[PDB]
Amino acid sequence: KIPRGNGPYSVGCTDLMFDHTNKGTFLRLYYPSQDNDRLDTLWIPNKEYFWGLSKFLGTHWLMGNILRLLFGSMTTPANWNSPLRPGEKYPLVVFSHGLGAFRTLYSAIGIDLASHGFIVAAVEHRDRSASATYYFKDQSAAEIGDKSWLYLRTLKQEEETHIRNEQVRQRAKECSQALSLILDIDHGKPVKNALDLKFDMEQLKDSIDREKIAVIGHSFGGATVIQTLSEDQRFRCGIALDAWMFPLGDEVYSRIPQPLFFINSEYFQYPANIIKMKKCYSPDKERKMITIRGSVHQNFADFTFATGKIIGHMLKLKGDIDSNVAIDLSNKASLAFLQKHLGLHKDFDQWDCLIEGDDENLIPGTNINTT
Ligand SMILES: CN1C(=O)NC(=O)C1(C)C
Ligand SMILES: [Cl-]
Repeated sequence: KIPRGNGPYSVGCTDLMFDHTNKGTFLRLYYPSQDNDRLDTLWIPNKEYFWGLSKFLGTHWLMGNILRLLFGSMTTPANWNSPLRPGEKYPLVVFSHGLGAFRTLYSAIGIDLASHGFIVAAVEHRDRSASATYYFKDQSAAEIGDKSWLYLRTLKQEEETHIRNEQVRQRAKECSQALSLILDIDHGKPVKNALDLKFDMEQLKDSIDREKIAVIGHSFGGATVIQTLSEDQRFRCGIALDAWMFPLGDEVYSRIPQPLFFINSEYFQYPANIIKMKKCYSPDKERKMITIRGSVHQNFADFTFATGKIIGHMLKLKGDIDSNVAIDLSNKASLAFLQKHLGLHKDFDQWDCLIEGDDENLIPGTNINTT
């Protein structure tokens, strides 16, 4: 089981695609809901995502069919298409997924934020970094629901530098476009969802706290955080969850005026990557870094909850730390940071000490020596 949110609000979930093209926005929205009797949200909603996971693993296509049998009926605790909780302006997080992931795989984070009164737009990237994604060739294809699938691109060593940088830049543009879409829906613009779903987007009119915007993301998504901040000053702060820094161009490092929080796993990080994080540091800039003891790269993603403790540890989905323990630390330290740099009037400052890594399961800064 993916955990329920720790906050006071019930959580809804829906999907939005606008426009219907490979250049439009695709996101999964998590939001405070008025109702708690809706069916739970299906975690991985299409067979092609399992085919794509199979390619990311470097296994045969039919392993996809096996992952689908294991995981294809699994839900996540958000009320599917529930009405939005009325009568409150909510801050907004745009969330960026890792390499091989897609929009639905960070629901433990998305639900937890939504239960505390955030609207969360988990983007699906069309840069071929997702295991799989889809869109429609034209208006006719959208109407009849004829999906076109786009699968993970494998790179040669020669393509690594250049293409990862092309992708992080597309990802940042995708974060900015998703923000503009939600802000336009907030400011009442009629948008016909390319997905025929029983959630009226009109509910979202006047529901966004328009200056209370943050960008969060994991791994490739954590580089997307940094690129997005350097390019779009509508985002007021960012949180990079175990950022993979390789995609960034040399130019971005000196160009991030916004507060930025690095939340790291113990076992992922390495000197080349830490040195790049430290290049984001300047005396005028607000920077924080914590490391979760006993944690692995995948502790930030939902697959840390999808298997048993022992198989989990073998597959590197789980660390020595308990997964609910680890994600609670990451989500609570995130909430305190967002409260600080978005100027929220909530009780999230109860977790201020976690930003400083002052907890038995936290390391202040990094365990990585860079000498
Ligand atoms: C770059 N990556 C990412 O974004 N997620 C992952 O698991 C790896 C490390 C492949
Ligand atoms: Cl790891």
